Amino acid sequence: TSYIGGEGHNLQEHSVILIRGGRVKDLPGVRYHTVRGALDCSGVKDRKQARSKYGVKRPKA
Amino acid sequence: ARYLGPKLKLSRREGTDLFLKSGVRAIDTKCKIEQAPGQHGARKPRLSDYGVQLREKQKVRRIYGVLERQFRNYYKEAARLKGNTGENLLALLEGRLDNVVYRMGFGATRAEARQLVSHKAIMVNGRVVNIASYQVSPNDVVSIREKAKKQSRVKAALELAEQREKPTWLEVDAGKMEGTFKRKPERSDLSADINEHLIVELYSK
Amino acid sequence: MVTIRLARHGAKKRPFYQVVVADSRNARNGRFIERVGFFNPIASEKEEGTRLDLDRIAHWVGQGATISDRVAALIKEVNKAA
Amino acid sequence: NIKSAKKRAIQSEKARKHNASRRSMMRTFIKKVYAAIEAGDKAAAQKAFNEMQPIVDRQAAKGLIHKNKAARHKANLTAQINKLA
Amino acid sequence: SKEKFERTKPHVNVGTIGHVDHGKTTLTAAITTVLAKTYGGAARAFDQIDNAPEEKARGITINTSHVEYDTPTRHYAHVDCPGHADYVKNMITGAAQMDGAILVVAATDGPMPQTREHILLGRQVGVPYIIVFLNKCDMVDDEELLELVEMEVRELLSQYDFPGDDTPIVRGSALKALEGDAEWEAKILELAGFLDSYIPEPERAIDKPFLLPIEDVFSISGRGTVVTGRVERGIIKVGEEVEIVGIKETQKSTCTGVEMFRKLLDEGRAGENVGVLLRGIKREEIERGQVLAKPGTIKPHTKFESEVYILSKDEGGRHTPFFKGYRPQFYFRTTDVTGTIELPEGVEMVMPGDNIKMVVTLIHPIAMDDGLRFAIREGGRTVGAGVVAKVL
RNA sequence: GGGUCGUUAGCUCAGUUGGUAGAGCAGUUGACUUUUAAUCAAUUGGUCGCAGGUUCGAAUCCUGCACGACCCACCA
RNA sequence: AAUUGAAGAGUUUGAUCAUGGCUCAGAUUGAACGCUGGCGGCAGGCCUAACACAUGCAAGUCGAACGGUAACAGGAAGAAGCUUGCUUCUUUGCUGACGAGUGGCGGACGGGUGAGUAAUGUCUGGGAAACUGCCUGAUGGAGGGGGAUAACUACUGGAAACGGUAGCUAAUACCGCAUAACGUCGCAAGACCAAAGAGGGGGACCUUCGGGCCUCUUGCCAUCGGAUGUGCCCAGAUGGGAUUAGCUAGUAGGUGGGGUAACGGCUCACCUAGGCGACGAUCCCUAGCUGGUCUGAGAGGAUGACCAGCCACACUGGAACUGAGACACGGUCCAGACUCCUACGGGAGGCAGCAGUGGGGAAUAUUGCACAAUGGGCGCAAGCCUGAUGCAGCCAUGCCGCGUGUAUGAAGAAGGCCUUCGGGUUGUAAAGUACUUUCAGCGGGGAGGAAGGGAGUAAAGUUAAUACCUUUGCUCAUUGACGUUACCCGCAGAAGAAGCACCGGCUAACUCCGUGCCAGCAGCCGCGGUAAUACGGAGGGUGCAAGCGUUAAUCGGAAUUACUGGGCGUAAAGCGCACGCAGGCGGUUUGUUAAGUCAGAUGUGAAAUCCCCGGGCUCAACCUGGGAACUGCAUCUGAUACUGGCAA
Ligand SMILES: Nc1nc2c(ncn2[C@@H]2O[C@H](COP(=O)(O)OP(=O)(O)CP(=O)(O)O)[C@@H](O)[C@H]2O)c(=O)[nH]1
Ligand SMILES: *C(=O)[C@@H](N)CCCC[NH3+]
Repeated sequence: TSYIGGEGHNLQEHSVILIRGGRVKDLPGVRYHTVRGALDCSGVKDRKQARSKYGVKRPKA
Repeated sequence: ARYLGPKLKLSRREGTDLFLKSGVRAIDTKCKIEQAPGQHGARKPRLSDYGVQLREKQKVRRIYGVLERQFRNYYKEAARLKGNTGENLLALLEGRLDNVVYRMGFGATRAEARQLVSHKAIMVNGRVVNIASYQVSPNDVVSIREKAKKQSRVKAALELAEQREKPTWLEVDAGKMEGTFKRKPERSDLSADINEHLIVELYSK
Repeated sequence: MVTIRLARHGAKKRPFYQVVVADSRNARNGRFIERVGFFNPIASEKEEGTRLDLDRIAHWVGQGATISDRVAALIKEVNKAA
Repeated sequence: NIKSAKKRAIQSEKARKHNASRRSMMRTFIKKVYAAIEAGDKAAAQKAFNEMQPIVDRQAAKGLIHKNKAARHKANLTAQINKLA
Repeated sequence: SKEKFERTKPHVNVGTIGHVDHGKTTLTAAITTVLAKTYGGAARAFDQIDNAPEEKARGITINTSHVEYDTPTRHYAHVDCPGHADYVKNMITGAAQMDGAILVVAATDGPMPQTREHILLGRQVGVPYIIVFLNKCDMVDDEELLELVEMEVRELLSQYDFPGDDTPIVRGSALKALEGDAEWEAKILELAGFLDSYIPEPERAIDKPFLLPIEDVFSISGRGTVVTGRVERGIIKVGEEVEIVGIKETQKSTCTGVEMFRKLLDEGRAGENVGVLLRGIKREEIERGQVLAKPGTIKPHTKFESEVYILSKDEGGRHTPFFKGYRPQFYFRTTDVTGTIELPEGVEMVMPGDNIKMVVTLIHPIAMDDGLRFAIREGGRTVGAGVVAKVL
């Protein structure tokens, strides 16, 4: 089981994703994360900082 | 590669001017110097141990405009040499072609000197070099490939360059405007205001 | 059979043929009995660019080391009297 | 497999019918010597060996035998009969 | 793979269309049967075409089959079109790949609504070259019946904008044409005469950059992803790299082999029905609807402006009205993407039988171009005719 | 590419002669308590996935489109 | 000249000092993912499926071994039109040459993978009971005959694959005979064994006018060699587990017979009853090994993708043939599975060769060019084959270099942002302005990698020869995949090339707003319950740079497995105590021995790589010369105090 970073995903029942390492150490038992910007998992909407993580592209306009 | 941004911001950041804004008007003063590196340049730093080690490392690197990954190679290069790595590094941070071009008087600024090297404006010992990071050996002859001779800039550079300190380990023709390099650099003739033992600790960690 | 041939070392577009004595069937950069001199196709005008000890070669010739053409060309190039 | 060396595939088959035949009579002449050794007749094997000695070394140079096994064939068998005769 | 292909004579994409079940498979089988005696490349049997499982399961054409033949003068890359209602959408891909539509309707059947579906789609895609073939004519030896159905054809061609005033009609029977009985094979030869007659040689759009709406892509054994389809405009050759435009976000693809009917085409060109192998691309990404464009020539548009003709009940469509917000699918030369009717200010209702215009809100960002005439269907039925005005 | 079954407040999941859709889990609104648990009632909340159509009337049926888990494929 | 080299911090408590875990700060990589992205040089690029494979190609060459000529092009006996010599053309192996076949050689090389393998392997150094194509040194022979067969023809089974029978015929194919030695058997005497011709040219003599014959090049056969490669053997070293303690019966050795190139239980017959094992046998799991790589002050630890050597395998299991050599990648046979074709009778297929495909997966590329250069194969040569190799393509994957401009510039602007709304800050930053153009982009020139080889010819050898062939120059034409090359010249004009992370502390660098233990952050301690430098945005600032972050794995920090270099009264840890076998340590004196030990030398420690000192690439990366080193191991010669053995 893994944590879902950011403030909103779009995953449900399936929506295949990618898993990277790291435990949150906050909700013990979960030692994995989910990659925003990977497969069916999009990027966190409205991110203007640290968008290297959370798979957010540069604001075009 | 080069910083190419606000090149005087570092002057306020390191307090002592880095000779970046030398150009023509040596009278700097137009930046509210020493008191406003940023929106909160009013605060006073406690500036810890790692701080003073880093601030010096940047001051040295930022004066010559070198980059960390290459500068790291310069440390190990200074370490593989015999003798004190401190002096071994100051040599390598001086033998740079564009810097040698600057030291002769060919250049208003150290960076403008690189613009010459980039634009084939130099011919040393019968060879035109583009390599700014060229390690000029002691006693060589740096000159200008004719297409870029005194083209409004070399004269403009040497004009203020006559008020320069004029290093001892080199000579200049100034008639034909050719650099007559001599012996290698030595601790006394160079800097003597920077601190070399600080950076050796920086790469120790 | 043992042959005296080059070995082609160096890099891309700047070859450095390594004249060496190897077990003929082996690889170009493969095993060899022992190396002897070398050749540089791009050092034509400098201190060197072609080294070779003709003594050890003759020692092997007496054993039957068939010299490859390019290397044989070198013996003539290191001049039998120059 | 497709290769002009399929000739080498069938030549091996061609040469083997020949080679086996050669070894066939050869090994039987050796068996003809042991028959005499199992007979104890000093003359029989001596006749059989004098018969097989020229027929065995003749095979050595032909490449059928490695001449050392042939030498061994000549050796011990004779070493048996001289010890017996 | 085999056989290096030569661009001998000009191609003319033809096919068999009309109301479901009039003999279009036997006919297509018979077309190749004819020239087998004179020309080399022909002679394709009934089972040679009926190879698809479900196409075999009914004995009718559902999967869009393909064959090759030609007259002693010009080439013909035929399209064995399906007639079943669901696959009529799949015959549109072939209709939007066809240069000449041969209206195959039997004299003992008469112009039906499923016939008129294929007809509106034909003109609204770009086909003006049309000859007509009447099948099953051995049944009704009543010539009086023939001249009323012929009347209906020229009226219907005029009804859905086709030159019925210059449309040859062939009252034949393709079954006896496939029986080997030369007489009805001669009836096909009558149309074979018309084959070079009505349709001239069109324009090759080679000058302009490469462009191509995808028809078919398969998991080719030992090669991978091979895209097939007639070139929109422009040419290609083995070793050049073009861009894949379409619903997805545009990127590159290389020509790693160009072929035509299992025959090695040396160099691709506009119009010629080509099968091209693509480097790097996989079966999953690519499909019909997208575009193989010469790099950076198409803006990935989201919406556009156009006018939509509305069929009434008898016209084959709307038996009851609609309005703004309506969701039909606009077919762009090969596609089936929902082009929602978004009528600007005022027009808030449309009855069956109008030519209503509106700026569309397309569901997918497709490769758009101003001036495209497109045929529209909605919910298993055609709703009318369309023509692109502007593109957002 | 085709053909069968699916999508319910913000969420888990209901409602067969087609007659105006349900709680449980969120909160908000006051005391208590440093602030919570415990304790209490009022209460908005689906635009019944999206589009039109059959009927007087559609969560119910007609297909389609987005998107799923299934059966055949096709084989330049 | 050739190691001048080693850092800490945050976290238990009200607080402190300990032990102690824990986590970060560093570096690294076949990396992947995300945001992002201008160019070039040089490297690497399927570690998951040792899963299955369509297509093409990856090993052929010699007419200077032979019978032949089916093709292509000549000569020619002849032929056909008709411009009777312009053409046409049925025949012909007489040539240049050449399909298919005989045969010699190679296919046992190069290339790929790491499944298996815990020792039949490797690394290291020694050893004797070995064989060895091609190359090369020496000594000699190289006589004279015979019988078949392929090809080619006829008939014929068969869908195909693929045969069957009857005739033809050659040789460096094959088989006898002669002759044999320092060769093989045997102590010896004796006994016995081999083969092959062709090619260029040629005066005389001679032509059953094939040629005999001369001369030279090349080849054949045998013996001894060497060189080379390979086989074989000994000892040591070579992961984890004792919750694997006894293992084994060709097993341990002898003898005789046989067998391998060679010794041997390699294999048999019989006798003996042993041999291995706590200094780890057998068994189980994993895993190719080393040189090397990353890291570490060093010792060590981890690891060993690439480059090279060794080992092993080729769809699975096993077997054997040809052959110097395989018990064989693109060889054969059997049996199985997985596929393909079929007339369903029967056959065919092996990408772990280079590309490529489906698939697996987080993920790693073109079905390109040339044999121009090196290497290899065959050949006398010329050449021909070469997915070895040399090159280009695609990927920022890494390493390195360059560029994205310089200078001037105060209304100290606009607006953003904070504000003690005084103003400060952004910010010489920008605009404006004076110059400049690297790299790209477009238009022209132009290195070096190319040595040779061809033909003609001169001269020195050759010899009866001024002929041929060999050696050394001359001459002309030239031979380059890359290649619209590197580099040079010129053109428009700053024009086309900077983002990414972080800012509580650790750890460089801050505020205001929005949200209120909610939403979120995170590597660790821990922040958010209304005023957050820890969330989300904005401005500012810092780090780094064509990269910046994240996860992964390795080592360091870790003296938290401590030989270097730790501990046990209470923090973890003295067996409950004692005797006692093996093992470990051992008073003192003399002598001796020289095993350890130390010195010196020798052989070796493959190269490459790491280090030092130079050089060539515009520099660097890189390539590279010579040195050093490879800390070791075996032998020989010394010292012989110290320890060990021996005597007293
Ligand atoms: N009398 C007669 N019968 C015919 C003729 N042609 C075909 N039939 C029969 O008509 C039927 C339809 O054949 P088919 O060729 O599949 O038709 P189609 O027109 O392709 C049908 P789809 O609409 O699915 O594509 C078959 O039964 C065929 O044998 C004809 O010329 N005359
Ligand atoms: C394959 O047959 C193509 N190359 C030819 C045109 C038909 C495309 N469906």
